[PDB]
Amino acid sequence: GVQVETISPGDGRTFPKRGQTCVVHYTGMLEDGKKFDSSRDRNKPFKFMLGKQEVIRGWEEGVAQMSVGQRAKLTISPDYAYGATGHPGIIPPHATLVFDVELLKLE
Ligand SMILES: CCC(C)(C)C(=O)C(=O)N1CCC[C@H]1C(=O)OCCCc1cccnc1
Repeated sequence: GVQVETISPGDGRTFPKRGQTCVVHYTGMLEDGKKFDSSRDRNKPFKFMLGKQEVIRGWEEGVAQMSVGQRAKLTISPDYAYGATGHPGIIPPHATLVFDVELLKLE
């Protein structure tokens, strides 16, 4: 599954809905702390639409639990991420992923 652990609270009332665009900042890490990517290093938020099937399943499920303004750590099991394939060259097979995600805005 995905485990959502809060870093900073959101407004507690504006949660993303299917068809909305979530504007997030993120840093993705492996369980040992190794960063594999971060939009914070590019200083440009990442956008995805909820329910469109264009991000990994632990994101659709985890970010839907977040209210605008919230910063949380999402621990995602491999079956909710890249499974046995992994992402060629970046994520190994069977990897648990840890994302530090801040939900900035809904568009
Ligand atoms: C390593 C690939 C990259 C940079 C997009 C990433 O880190 C990533 O996946 N990321 C980084 C932010 C969002 C997340 C994502 O969109 O998951 C997509 C993976 C599922 C998928 C969909 C279509 C084709 N291949 C894979």
